[PDB]
Amino acid sequence: QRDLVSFPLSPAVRVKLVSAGFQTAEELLEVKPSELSKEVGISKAEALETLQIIRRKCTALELLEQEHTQGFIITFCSALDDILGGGVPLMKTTEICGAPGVGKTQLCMQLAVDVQIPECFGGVAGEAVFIDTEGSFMVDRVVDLATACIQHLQLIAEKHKGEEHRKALEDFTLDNILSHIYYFRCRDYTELLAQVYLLPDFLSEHSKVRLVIVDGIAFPFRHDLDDLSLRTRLLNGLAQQMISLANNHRLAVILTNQMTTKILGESWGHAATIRLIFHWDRKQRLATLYKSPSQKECTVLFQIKPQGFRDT
Amino acid sequence: GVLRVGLCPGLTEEMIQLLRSHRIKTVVDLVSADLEEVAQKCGLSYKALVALRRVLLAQFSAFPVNGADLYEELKTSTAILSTGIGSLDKLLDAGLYTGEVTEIVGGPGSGKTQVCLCMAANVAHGLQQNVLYVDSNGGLTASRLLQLLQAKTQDEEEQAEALRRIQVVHAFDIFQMLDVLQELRGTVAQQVTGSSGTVKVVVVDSVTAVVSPLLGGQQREGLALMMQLARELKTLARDLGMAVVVTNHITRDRDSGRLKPALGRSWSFVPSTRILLDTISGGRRMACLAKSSRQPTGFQEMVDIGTW
Amino acid sequence: GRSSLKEIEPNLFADEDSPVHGDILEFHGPEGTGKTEMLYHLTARCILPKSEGGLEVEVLFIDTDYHFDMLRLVTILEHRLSQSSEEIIKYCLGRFFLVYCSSSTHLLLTLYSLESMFCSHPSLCLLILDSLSAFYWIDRVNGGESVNLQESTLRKCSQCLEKLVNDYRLVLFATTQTIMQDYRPYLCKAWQQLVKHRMFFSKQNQFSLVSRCLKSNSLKKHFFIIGESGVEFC
Amino acid sequence: KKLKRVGLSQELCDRLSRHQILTCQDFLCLSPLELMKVTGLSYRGVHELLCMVSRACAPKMQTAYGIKAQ
Ligand SMILES: Nc1ncnc2c1ncn2[C@@H]1O[C@H](COP(=O)(O)OP(=O)(O)OP(=O)(O)O)[C@@H](O)[C@H]1O
Ligand SMILES: Nc1ncnc2c1ncn2[C@@H]1O[C@H](COP(=O)(O)OP(=O)(O)OP(=O)(O)O)[C@@H](O)[C@H]1O
Ligand SMILES: Nc1ncnc2c1ncn2[C@@H]1O[C@H](COP(=O)(O)OP(=O)(O)O)[C@@H](O)[C@H]1O
Ligand SMILES: [Mg+2]
Ligand SMILES: [Mg+2]
Ligand SMILES: [Mg+2]
Repeated sequence: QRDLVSFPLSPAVRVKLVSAGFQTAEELLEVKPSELSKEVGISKAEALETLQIIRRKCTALELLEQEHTQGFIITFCSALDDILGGGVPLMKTTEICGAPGVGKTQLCMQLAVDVQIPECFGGVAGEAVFIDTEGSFMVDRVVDLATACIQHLQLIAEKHKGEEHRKALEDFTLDNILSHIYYFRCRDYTELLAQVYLLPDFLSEHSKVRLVIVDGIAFPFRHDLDDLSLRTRLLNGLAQQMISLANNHRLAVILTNQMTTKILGESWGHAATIRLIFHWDRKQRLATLYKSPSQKECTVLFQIKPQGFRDT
Repeated sequence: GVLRVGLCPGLTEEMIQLLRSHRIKTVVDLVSADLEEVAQKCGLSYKALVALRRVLLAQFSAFPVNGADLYEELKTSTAILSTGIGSLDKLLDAGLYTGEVTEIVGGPGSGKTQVCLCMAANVAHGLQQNVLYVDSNGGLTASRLLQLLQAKTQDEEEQAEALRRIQVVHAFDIFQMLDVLQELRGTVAQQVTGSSGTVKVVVVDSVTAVVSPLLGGQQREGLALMMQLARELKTLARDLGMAVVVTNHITRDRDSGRLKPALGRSWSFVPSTRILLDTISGGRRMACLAKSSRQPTGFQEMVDIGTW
Repeated sequence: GRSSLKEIEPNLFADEDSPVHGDILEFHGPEGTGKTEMLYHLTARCILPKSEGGLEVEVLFIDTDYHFDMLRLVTILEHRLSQSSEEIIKYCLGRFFLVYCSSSTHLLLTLYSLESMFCSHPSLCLLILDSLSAFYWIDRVNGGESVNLQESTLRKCSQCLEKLVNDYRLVLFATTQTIMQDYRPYLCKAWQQLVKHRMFFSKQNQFSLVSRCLKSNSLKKHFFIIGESGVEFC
Repeated sequence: KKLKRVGLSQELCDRLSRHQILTCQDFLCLSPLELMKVTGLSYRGVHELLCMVSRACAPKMQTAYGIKAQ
């Protein structure tokens, strides 16, 4: 027996059904939509929708194999990759917290460039979606990072001579790289909510996208007279929606957060699967894995060069 | 509910139509009605109505069970499941009890997912019993499960077999969660005698993750949905006799500065057992009983995530 | 004959020496304040043998929270017995009855069917309803804006409970939950009009109990502790 | 942006205005359960309505190549 309150019916139709004596879904299985429309005072369309609603996995080994074949996204920082367990994983949410200037945006652009590295070189060969909330996204910097990555791949390819590396490097080009980055600019909380609502439809027809970036979880102007929009958004708007997006479409969601800057709601601390805090110590950048379900807490070094994120 | 053909023997279309014409539509109306007045109307035998009432009552009504019989059955059908952590087993008096709801409460990173995965690994390998893990926040990772397993045995084949005994489900909203739990209930209903499989532990990671966004405004639909989820968990635990672990957040009130669960007063009555996890590093957590029916509350001892 | 409320619990009902001819009492308070432990205390005082200071009368427990713990009651019985043994515990549990109800409609049907139970057990004098407010929110949501529709089944349950209490000179103990910000009544008036004695539970181990008697409006305060043996009044 | 221009029916627009819900911002700031209560639609219907309203509010997709191409 399945109680009617457990189904996503309209409240008015459920009340009408209960007033007519119906309690469980098993009692609505045989009734015809026309008969139901007269037994209780509802329209034909509502009866059909009600009947549709009423009528409507993998072990851990399969998931281990899936996460083995499915790769990680590298960031060209060896220590950060090692502490992360290989790189930014797929089917998870990763929040990068820290004060402004630590390098949260540079890592996002580096990952956008790095999600397109061909599989034969160990990459994922995917495309990126960049939802920019602050307007910090820059294209010339992405050109610099893409050129650096192409130089690196060319340098490695010499060892294997004429194997698949030759053919793979032909497609991996600056223009083809830049044509695989889809950019959205959400100016306010309403637009952000709308675009988060519309993302699944976009992805259903862009099955080659493997990385979604929300650079900015709370808008920078602050002094939010629109606190209600922030409350509704962080309320399931970017905890369940993005985890479902990451799992159904098998991609990685990266959220940037300026509010938490030291080692935005009491429930927002439980949202992201992984939390990395970027902070200054002794006038040098450090990355701390504050929260993670698979790696112990650790702190490592990193720095920013003209070629992008790199080790010290 | 609604009177229907085939609901119980002796129901005919003409009898149902007469009763409905006389404002008797449900079993509640029939059982609670003055059957003499109904019988003299509709040209229906009074004895037939009496038999119908008796059959419906005996069909849709719960019946009492003597305490001695219940003691006998529970003496053999109840089990304590070691969590794989010695100190936590000491807190719980040998660990989880089947047939009840156990909640683990704590802040972000307090060790709720770690405890859930430790229990999952210990059940899959130590007991070789199937586990169902309902992940709502992406916490479960297979590599962490294998890492925990390798600390128990170096046999690769046994590690793979253990990894095959854990089912993973994704449910990111309340309706998906309810569907998954009802599917599990139906599956157990089919496999009445199933023993080789027949998952015995259900972990629900962040019941809060799905419940919390249903609460807001003056509507009470969210409260009803949370209570329905509580009913689903309670029937899974008590009726089917399995251990049910649920993860929930913690909160602190502006005036009431003590620590408490996060889903409100009505939820506070739901769990039978509650373990609060607190921090003073990577490990070194403190655990205490915040709610129990067999022990005093407030006793705290230490647990280390790094070691286990 | 029927025992008095003073005999059942001489620490809370010192001035209730009159024999019971149909009495209804409510226990109210937040979670973990000892309501179910008080129910265990009364159950033990009833089902224990007269040799050990009990009344030896049967008890019916209706569990809508599914929180009843047989092990806890068994250990309480073992601690309260001078010569604890499995057979004596089994005899004591033979006077205890338990029913599980999953919904308000299910509870109403069970109440209608309990008429035969009460007829066939003349010694059954205590009726416990743990969390009468278990289905409040679901029924309220399914009723819509009409208060008559929200309370319909609980109103019928209250009328059936009144008839059961009056027909057989029973003592009814009903537990309710503090779900909305001392005492904020929320159940249907049909239930409210029946309550004669109300008790409020508070935490400080150390527990306190405030008794309001609507028959005379008298107010009283009591203190007690909970240990391995159950409740013990200070 | 008023909800009539989004593409909602007049009856639904009036039913919403009875609750002081008149713009896309007001509609979006409400949760699915609140919208289900206000509008009388089901969960999937409320989500279709949310998608309809957000298509009138969401920004336009661009490519990095297009941004570089000026
Ligand atoms: N492989 C590991 N070895 C040792 N310690 C680890 C390991 N992986 C994680 N940890 C520790 O466990 C912490 C993670 O705890 P856990 O995942 O149980 O959090 P939680 O309280 O359940 O969080 P949330 O409620 O947000 O899901 C990490 O911060 C680190 O302290
Ligand atoms: N063996 C024991 N020794 C000492 N104290 C105990 C023992 N067992 C239980 N307790 C204490 O007795 C309390 C009993 O309270 P209990 O949970 O029964 O209250 P309640 O009012 O029925 O709660 P709820 O509304 O949540 O069901 C326990 O919280 C614990 O504090
Ligand atoms: N071409 C470059 N070479 C080296 N460092 C750079 C270059 N461009 C920017 N940076 C440094 O990288 C940092 C980027 O910070 P940013 O990504 O904006 O952090 P956040 O995202 O936290 O605001 C700047 O503080 C700047 O000093
Ligand atoms: Mg930036
Ligand atoms: Mg977790
Ligand atoms: Mg209790």
